[PDB]
Amino acid sequence: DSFVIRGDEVRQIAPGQTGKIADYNYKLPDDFTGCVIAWNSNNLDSKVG
Amino acid sequence: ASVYAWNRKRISNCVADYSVLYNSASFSTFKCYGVSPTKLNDLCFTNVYA
Repeated sequence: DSFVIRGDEVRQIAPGQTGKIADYNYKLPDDFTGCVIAWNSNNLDSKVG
Repeated sequence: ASVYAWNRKRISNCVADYSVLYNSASFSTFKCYGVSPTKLNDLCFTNVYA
C-alpha cells in the first residue's frame, strides 16, 4: 500500500493510532502483521509554487 | 508560561469535544496515560486541569 502524507502524520500509520489519516484516510487493523516503511520526499513532491 | 512557572487552568462545567484536538495533525506529540483518546468523547471527568 503506497501513498504520501506529511511528517506529523507518519505516526498515524500504525495499528491502534488515531488522527485524520487513521480515521478518514488509511486504517491499519489492531492485529496487523507486516512492515511499514516511510521516507522523506521533499526533493521530489515539493514545488516552489 | 515558563516551564518553571507553568500555568494551570481549571476546566469545569463544559462539554469537551477532544476529537477536534486529537484529529488535527498539528500536534506532533499526543500521548494519553490511563486513557484512550477515542474514549475521551464518551467520558466525564471531575477535576480537569490544563
